[PDB]
Amino acid sequence: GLSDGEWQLVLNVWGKVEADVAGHGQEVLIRLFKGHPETLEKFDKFKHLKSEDEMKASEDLKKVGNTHLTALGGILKKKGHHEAELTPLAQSHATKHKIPVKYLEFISEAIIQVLQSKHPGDFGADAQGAMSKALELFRNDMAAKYKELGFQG
Ligand code: HEM
Repeated sequence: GLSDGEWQLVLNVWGKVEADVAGHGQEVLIRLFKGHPETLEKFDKFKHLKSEDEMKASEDLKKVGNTHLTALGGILKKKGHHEAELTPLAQSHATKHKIPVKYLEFISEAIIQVLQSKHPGDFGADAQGAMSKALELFRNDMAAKYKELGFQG
C-alpha cells in the first residue's frame, strides 16, 4: 500500500526510464552483476562475460536488461493491481530460471542505484521512498506467489 501521491512520484520517475529503457536496463544488469556476481551465474547467456567492458559490449545483455525493465514498468503502472502480470513472472523465475527471492532484493537495489546515479535532481528524498515501497510491495507479492507454488528461495 502506497498512497496515490506515492504512485504518482513512482510513475513520474518511471517516465525518465521510459525515454531510454535499454540504456537503464543495461546499467541495471551491470550494477547487479558488479554488486552480486553470484547473480551472474543464473544467466547462461552471460556466464562467459569477464569484465565491465565485455558486459557493456554485449548486445544480448542490453536486450535482456531492456526486457526486465519493460516487464517492471508494466507492473508499476498497475499501481499495486499486478496479480496478473505477476503470476507468469513468479512461475518462470521460480521453476525455470530458479531465482531465489533474495535476488529480487538485489535487483531492486541496483534499480534504485541507477535511478539515483542517472537522475539525482529528479530522484529526491520523496521519489526515493515512493520507489522503494513500490519495489518492496512487488518483492513481497512475488515471494507470496513463490510460497504458494511450493518454492521459496
Ligand atoms: C525486476 C524483477 C524482474 C522482472 C520484472 C523480470 C522479468 C523477466 C522477464 C519478463 C523475462 C523474459 C520472460 C520470462 O522468462 O519470464 C525474464 C527472463 C529472465 N530473468 Fe528475470 N525478471 C526479474 C528479476 C530477475 C532476477 C533478479 C534474475 C536473476 C538474478 C532474473 C533472471 C532472469 C533470467 C536468467 C531470465 C532468462 C533471460 C534470457 O533470455 O536469458 N530475473 N525476466
